[PDB]
Amino acid sequence: IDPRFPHHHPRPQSFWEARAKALESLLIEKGHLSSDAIERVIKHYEHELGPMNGAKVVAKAWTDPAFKQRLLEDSETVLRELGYYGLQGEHIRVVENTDTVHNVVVCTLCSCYPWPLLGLPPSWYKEPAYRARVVKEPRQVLKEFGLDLPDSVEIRVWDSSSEIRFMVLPQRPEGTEGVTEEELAKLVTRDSMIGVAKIEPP
Amino acid sequence: IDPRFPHHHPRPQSFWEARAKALESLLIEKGHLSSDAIERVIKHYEHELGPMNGAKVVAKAWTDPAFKQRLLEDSETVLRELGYYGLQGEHIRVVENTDTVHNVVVCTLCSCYPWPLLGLPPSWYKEPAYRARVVKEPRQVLKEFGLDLPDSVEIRVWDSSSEIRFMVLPQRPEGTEGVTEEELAKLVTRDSMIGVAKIEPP
Amino acid sequence: MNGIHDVGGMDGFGKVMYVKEEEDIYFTHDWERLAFGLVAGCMAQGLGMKAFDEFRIGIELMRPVDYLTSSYYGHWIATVAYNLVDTGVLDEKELEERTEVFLKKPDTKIPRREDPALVKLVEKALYDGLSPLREISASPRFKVGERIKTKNIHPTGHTRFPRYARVKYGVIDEVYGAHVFPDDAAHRKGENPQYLYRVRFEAEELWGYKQKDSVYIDLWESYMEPV
Amino acid sequence: MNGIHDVGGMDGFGKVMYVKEEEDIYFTHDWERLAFGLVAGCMAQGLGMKAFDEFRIGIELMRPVDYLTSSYYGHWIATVAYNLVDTGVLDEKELEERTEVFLKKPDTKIPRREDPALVKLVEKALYDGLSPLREISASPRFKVGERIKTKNIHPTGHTRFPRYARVKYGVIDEVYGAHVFPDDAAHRKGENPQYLYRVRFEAEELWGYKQKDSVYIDLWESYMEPV
Ligand SMILES: [Cl-]
Ligand SMILES: [Cl-]
Ligand SMILES: [Co+2]
Ligand SMILES: [Co+2]
Ligand SMILES: [Mg+2]
Ligand SMILES: [Mg+2]
Ligand SMILES: [Mg+2]
Ligand SMILES: [Mg+2]
Repeated sequence: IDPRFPHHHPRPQSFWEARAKALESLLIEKGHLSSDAIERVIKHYEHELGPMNGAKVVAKAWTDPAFKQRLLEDSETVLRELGYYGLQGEHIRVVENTDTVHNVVVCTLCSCYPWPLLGLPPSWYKEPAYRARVVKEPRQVLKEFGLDLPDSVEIRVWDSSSEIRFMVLPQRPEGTEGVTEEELAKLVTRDSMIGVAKIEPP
Repeated sequence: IDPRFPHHHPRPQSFWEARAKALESLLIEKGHLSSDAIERVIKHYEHELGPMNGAKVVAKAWTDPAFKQRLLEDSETVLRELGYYGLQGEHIRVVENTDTVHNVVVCTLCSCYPWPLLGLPPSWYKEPAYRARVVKEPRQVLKEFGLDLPDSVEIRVWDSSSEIRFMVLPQRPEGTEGVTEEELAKLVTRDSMIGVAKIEPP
Repeated sequence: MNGIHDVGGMDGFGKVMYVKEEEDIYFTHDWERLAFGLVAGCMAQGLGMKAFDEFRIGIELMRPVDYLTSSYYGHWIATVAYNLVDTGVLDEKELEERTEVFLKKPDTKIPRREDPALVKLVEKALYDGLSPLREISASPRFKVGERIKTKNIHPTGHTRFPRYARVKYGVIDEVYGAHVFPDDAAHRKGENPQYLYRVRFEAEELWGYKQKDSVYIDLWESYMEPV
Repeated sequence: MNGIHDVGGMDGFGKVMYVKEEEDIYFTHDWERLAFGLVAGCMAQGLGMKAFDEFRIGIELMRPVDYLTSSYYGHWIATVAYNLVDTGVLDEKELEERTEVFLKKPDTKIPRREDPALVKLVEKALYDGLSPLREISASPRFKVGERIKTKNIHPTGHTRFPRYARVKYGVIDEVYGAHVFPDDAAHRKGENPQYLYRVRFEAEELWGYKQKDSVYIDLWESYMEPV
């Protein structure tokens, strides 16, 4: 490495791995962490949480108009009543897609996403391309996802710059007469709750 | 490489080297370039040009007040008369340091620099740290170079956003009574012609 | 800070790498899982970070070349390291030496410890969270429907005021209440809660572009001025 | 383009690596010298680029991770490659295959050719240069001393309008004359010369900062509007 140009040389991924282990090592040796504390976190975010929680909320709003109205009038109270509350999900707002309004959620500054309701964010949600572009050219970005909105549909992009979080409530698709709440939940995609997809009719 | 994350993986320097050779190979095979054409460029920019050209201009302006006045009134005509003209030096302006005005030159968008007069830019001139910072916190940047200006000295930063180029004319230091023009040139540093240093008294 | 992390409105980052959700794996390496456990385990105990403000500024301080190459959970490792050393929880040299140990011998055994009380403590963070909502005695400066102009400010410390939203007219959409103020809290300067607002900006104002697009951004009171 | 290259006013890039001038080597690898010869040798013949506009946009199109890691002359290799393929001088697949040849066998011999006429042609570029000054029949919109406001525009193509200077009041310092217009010329859309101005901006307007600092920036007429 030429010392004029240290900034050209990234840490290799082996470094981040080594540093993670060193942190773990030191913290456990000093009594700040435990093996089971670390495991408990991993279990929670890799397995316990997920987008099925949001799916259940969407399916309930599609089935129960009174619940939908309450959800949109005071989503924080409603969501907490349902138990979908916790770290990075203390203040969750729901934004309703309509025929002429399409909502898309981002965290331009990082990756903020309501873990208690939706689980972990998509890979792409955290990366520069989506974050940079969606605020400026959301129609172009949505076309990459297969969603090509008419010019007459208004797009509202919600940038998660505070600890307030946002879930999209997508519209129920056509062709779902007779489908139960439980079966409707199975139709709700993660991507529809971020605004990068509509729900396909089954 | 995980195909979700191709953008995390930079080209190695071996790639740039290989690509340079492939370009050279193809261009020479197709008759677009020659060995001697490439050498002639290299000779010019590594050996023929350099900051001694600017040094001679500064020393002449320090010695000859009539020349200095002409240089500052119409530097393009003067510099061309002297032969300091060519690619990336078609329109060179000279900006005069004074007791209360200090000039510093940058190319925030890349590395633009008047090769026919000054030769190739410093390593650091082309890199992000200088380019990003000098327009916003020039006093902080100049302190890193050892130049700590009083708050009462005004700083003018010149961003080379067009093909117009800028040389700083630094002030002649004290303690140089009796020193010839030729000897004065030897005192003119490259860095003083960019504005990141004053001239030390000998 | 006007850093690499503040990407909104940038060009050149290319196509979004779409993947079907069922194929979008969370973790491909155990150290990434470990990063999650380190972050939540430390934050649950206020070690190096009391909430997300301190967390974020450690990420934003990364060398740009590292930010773009480390992968996501590398960001998390960087900020844990940064904050634990900054607060005096870990010593820099000890951390470097131990990192060298694991670089040269990756299979070095990790010490094991069970601490069921710590597990319960971590669970409480996970479920009770860290809401930044506070009350203050001052009244909001702005009201719903008011046209504001966002400031020309350039904090060299942490801020939640994205560059693309600076020096813009917008319209107050909601007054949330007073939230812990990131620009101070990230630097351990006090919660200093300030009213937080959601603000709508039109595409024509943001970009000079012509489509029916808008951006809703949450902005603290001090980011804005009346018109 | 609002790209990685447009760094003015950014934070986080760190300390300037000072080196004494006598120690500040120009080239450490022969491929870097070769990059210089490729750029000037092609531009002298209008191959892939007629001037610097086309040159710059090839650099600005680099992947950000490459821009920050390639080293300076890697930028030059990237833009030569880009522009020669874009104009049809080189075929993409042939260039990739040949690049593979040199990756697998770096010591592969380079074909030799002497062309003294080409040498003289290249010398003419070096000494005669490529001045972008033109004349147009229109008169300048702005005058020395006029207060202008720079536009809120976000070209997705090449521009010389740095982000840090957008939506700013400044004062016309000089009317240079009409220069080839980069935003069109970089894309091979015609010289379309426009009046070029030097414009002074004060630190308080640029940053809201309090020192006796200013920035002089050269801006084409279409970047600005009257007040
Ligand atoms: Cl929908
Ligand atoms: Cl001086
Ligand atoms: Co985030
Ligand atoms: Co440049
Ligand atoms: Mg309908
Ligand atoms: Mg928010
Ligand atoms: Mg004096
Ligand atoms: Mg210029």
